Amino acid sequence: NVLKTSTLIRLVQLVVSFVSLWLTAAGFLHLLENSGDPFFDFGNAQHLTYWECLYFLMVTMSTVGFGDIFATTVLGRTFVVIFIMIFIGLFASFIPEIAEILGKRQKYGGSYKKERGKRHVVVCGYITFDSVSNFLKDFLHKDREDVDVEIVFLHKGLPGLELEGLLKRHFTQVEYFWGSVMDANDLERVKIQEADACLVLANKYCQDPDQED
Amino acid sequence: TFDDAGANVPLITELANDSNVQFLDQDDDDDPDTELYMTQPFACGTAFAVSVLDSLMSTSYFNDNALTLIRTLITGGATPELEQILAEGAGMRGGYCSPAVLANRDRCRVAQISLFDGPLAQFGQGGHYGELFVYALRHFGILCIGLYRFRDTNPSSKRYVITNPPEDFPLLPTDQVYVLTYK
Ligand SMILES: [Ca+2]
Ligand SMILES: [Mg+2]
Repeated sequence: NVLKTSTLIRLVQLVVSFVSLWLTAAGFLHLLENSGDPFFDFGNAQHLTYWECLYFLMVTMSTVGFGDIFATTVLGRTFVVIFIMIFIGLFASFIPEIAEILGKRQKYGGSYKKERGKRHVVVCGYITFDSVSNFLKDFLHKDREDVDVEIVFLHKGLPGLELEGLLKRHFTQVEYFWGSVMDANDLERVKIQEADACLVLANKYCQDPDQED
Repeated sequence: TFDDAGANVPLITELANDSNVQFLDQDDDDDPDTELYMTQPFACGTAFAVSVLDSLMSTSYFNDNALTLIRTLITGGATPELEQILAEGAGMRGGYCSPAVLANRDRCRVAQISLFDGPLAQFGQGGHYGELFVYALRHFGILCIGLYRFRDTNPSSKRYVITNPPEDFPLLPTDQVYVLTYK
């Protein structure tokens, strides 16, 4: 009972079915080219290694088709025609679906490493480039007293490209984590027991302010 | 707060979503991976949710009579004759009733009793649950099915429920006993 998660089940089914179909097809082409055509008394034959067949089938799966290697037996060529009809659809659907699965993993995971003498503040609720930039422009403003408070944003979203930029420009003192204050494990990741305060921001322009409150 | 309170008010809350049980109480040590039945508010009888009922489907298959037992208790006595009368749509018909049907006013009820005072207090003073069980059944026909014990034995009014303790299980004078009784 080791594949406990539907995406991870799908990953292993994709990879193993793809690899086993590629390996078995390479073995079949290796048999056909090295044995030669039976109706030509096996005289028409071409001594490929298994590894040359394996390479050639990837080069045709992907539709690259260098033609540095190619099939020349009639059974080889008829197998390559059948392979092209089947395996272009396999490769062209496998590569996107693996890119989705490996693209799904969370970027801003992990936990706040509390320094030996810095206060920190946890900030959550409505987190966006607008709310964060107006917040940080005042909270870190040069006319305030010099105090080394760190800001820790906790929010469910992946930050947008403008907000990722702003987080990098403040890298020394602003940190961001994927999560929600609704989960005690996320409250521990940001070490909220050791924070000065939690600040909860609101979407002032929402459809329903009773729902937002 | 109340003038001559607060956390001493007895509460039970139905929850539409089981994982919200973590917000229902403090001094609690919440964990979202724990299933509802292990949580402190459920163990104290402060929470309820429909998900704990789902194995009534499987128990309804394996022993029909056990589903009728629970019903006669939880409904207080809604027999299929009442369900038929309600299915006529005329509302719940009633009036003054004959001594022949009124005999059924001696149903058995689930009750709760305290070991703090009265004849059973001798067992609350450091006796064992099996001594209490045999005594109460013999003298009173009171059949004991569990305990309701304070969690903070050393603070809060919270209590937890202990279904069917061992024969040698120690009693506390503050325990309350779940019982089946006729009066
Ligand atoms: Ca709690
Ligand atoms: Mg830091």
